[PDB]
Amino acid sequence: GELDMRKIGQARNTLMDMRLSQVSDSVSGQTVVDPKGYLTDLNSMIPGGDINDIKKARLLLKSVRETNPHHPPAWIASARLEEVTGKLQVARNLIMKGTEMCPKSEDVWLEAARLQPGDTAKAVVAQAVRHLPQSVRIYIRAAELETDIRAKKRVLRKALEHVPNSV
Amino acid sequence: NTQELLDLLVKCENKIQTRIKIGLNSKMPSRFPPVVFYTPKELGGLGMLSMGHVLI
Amino acid sequence: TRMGDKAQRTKPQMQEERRAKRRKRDEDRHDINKMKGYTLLSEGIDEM
Amino acid sequence: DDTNVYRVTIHKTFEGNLTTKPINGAIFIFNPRTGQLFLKIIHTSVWAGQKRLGQ
Amino acid sequence: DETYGVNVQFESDEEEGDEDVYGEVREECTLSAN
Amino acid sequence: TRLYLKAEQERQHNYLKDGPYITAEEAVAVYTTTVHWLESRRFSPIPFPPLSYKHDTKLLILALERLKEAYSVKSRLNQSQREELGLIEQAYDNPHEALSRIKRHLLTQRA
Amino acid sequence: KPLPAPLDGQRKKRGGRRYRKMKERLGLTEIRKQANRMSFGEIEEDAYQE
Amino acid sequence: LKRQEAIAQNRRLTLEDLEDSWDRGIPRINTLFQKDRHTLAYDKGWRVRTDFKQYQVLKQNPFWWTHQRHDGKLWNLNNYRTDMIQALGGVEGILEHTLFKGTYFPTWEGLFWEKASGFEESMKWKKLTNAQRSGLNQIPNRRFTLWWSPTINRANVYVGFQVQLDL
Repeated sequence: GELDMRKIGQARNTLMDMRLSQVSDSVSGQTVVDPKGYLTDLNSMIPGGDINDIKKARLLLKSVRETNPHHPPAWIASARLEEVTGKLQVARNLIMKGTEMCPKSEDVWLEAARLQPGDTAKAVVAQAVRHLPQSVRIYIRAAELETDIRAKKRVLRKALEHVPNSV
Repeated sequence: NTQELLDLLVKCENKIQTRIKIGLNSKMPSRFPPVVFYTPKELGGLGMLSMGHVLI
Repeated sequence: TRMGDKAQRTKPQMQEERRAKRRKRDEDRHDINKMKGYTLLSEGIDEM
Repeated sequence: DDTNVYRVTIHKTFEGNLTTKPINGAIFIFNPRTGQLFLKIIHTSVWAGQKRLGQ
Repeated sequence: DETYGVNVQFESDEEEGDEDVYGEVREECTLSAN
Repeated sequence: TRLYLKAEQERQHNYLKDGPYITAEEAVAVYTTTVHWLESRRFSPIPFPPLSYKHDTKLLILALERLKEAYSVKSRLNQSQREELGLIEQAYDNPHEALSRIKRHLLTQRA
Repeated sequence: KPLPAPLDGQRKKRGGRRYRKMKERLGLTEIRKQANRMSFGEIEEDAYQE
Repeated sequence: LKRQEAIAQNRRLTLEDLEDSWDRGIPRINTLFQKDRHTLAYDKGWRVRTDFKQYQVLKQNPFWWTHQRHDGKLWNLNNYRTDMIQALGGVEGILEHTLFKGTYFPTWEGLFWEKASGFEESMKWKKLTNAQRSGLNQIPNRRFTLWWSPTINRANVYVGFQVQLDL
């Protein structure tokens, strides 16, 4: 009767696709990522709040750090603003810059110990003890980040030799 | 090496200069100075970079 | 006509300010680099 | 000389965060040529929640 | 110290010329057929 | 441009009518050759972007920059151009949300 | 598809918190400096940076 | 070799080192020291994306070979500008054909030219018609003609058509 031009094209395309899939069924390691799993696990890391408010808070922390580099409350606020949003490496770098710009600060040293890993927190506690000795908070942070019995005993002995008047 | 390319560049520069002159002077300017064309932008000229043999 | 005539190799500008900033960064981190490898528990010349 | 116009709590709270409470700022206008002093105070509300940068 | 009250300085500072600020270098299965 | 568009429409209609020009046997042979070449090269397939790709942020920023460079500072921009610039700014504002939206569009938006 | 008549504004008498808001938000004031000067004596950018 | 030598002493390669080579270098103008070198190097496929960009934008880019921010500045024509300024008769000789003398500006280094700023904004912050836009765009042509008017108004430049301005 009537001419169905698209019919022959569709049939040929289907035959070609079937033949290719038969050939493609012989593949070795073709990977496949299930959209169901990816979409379901997409919200497994979803939420910092407003991006503009976090940017204004970071700009205010940068302005407070530029107006007062030797302020360990400003350094602690900049480290908290960089740790609550973004990455922790920038927070550790800001805490190290605040500890280098504001020496003999126990709060900046505690923020540098909390923002950095323990292999860096031990060196941060050593630098805090070298810059401001007889600190009970720095000694507690050094003894808590030892993860050993003999290391914590040596840290407690060093704290008792430095400050024996600590209950 | 492409002498044809050099001739084409010279012709293109001449055409651009003629268009600029027409835009400036209604008639045909008898040998308008290259200072009008080749002077840098900072000095107020057109700042033309040309590979022709325009002897000052 | 040469092939490098009027050809000038640009130079890095503001090199003195970059050298002064590098010298300030090296002088500001002298005490941190002097006690970088010295720990508080595994060092014998730490307290001294 | 209104450098100190900017004002905020920047106070480390006990835990969780730090008090991000802006303070009511002000500007300084004094005339030593006449021994005058006029202070225009800038409320923290004007400087908070305006959706703008420092410029 | 307490230091209640800290002024801020928000300006358009920090100008980087697409280069390291200091001279020191800033540089730092398989498809097959079964 | 109108003539070229009409000719391209006619060519697409004829391709649909005449079906795939490439024969099934030739296509199968080409696919077999490509599979053999890939197996010899042992090319590990490029998987879908993981949820925690190490350089996802860098790649997204590079793509946003390369797309923004087209929009040079002109006298004005069209409404579609303005919307594109706004979307680029929003992507530069929330990289994580933009990457999530891109992944959702890639896995779902097949039309 | 009509064409707007060739007419313009009559006169300017208002300004400040009535027409200044539009001229500050939509037609916001640009830098207006360091972008219009040429420094006819020196040359800041390269010869062909454009 | 210089990077290896610096690594031998465990130090960064300063910009002072091989500075002149900046213009030179394997990538056109060596720009390894340029900002975001690590960021750009992670994103490959620059050449194909630049060549394929011809079908994505309706503007013909003559720099289809390589990108300035990816390969580096392949040329330095500042010497050409200086040579063109000098070979025209120097700054004084160039300005001699211009109307700088009539401006009574005794500072050939302090004067600043308003680039597209003679008017308020040449009515650009408005909704004028196309004819007004064309007139505004042709206004700089009048200024350019006026600047080089003495070199162009000479009776030895055009044909003899002496006409005196009224009054």
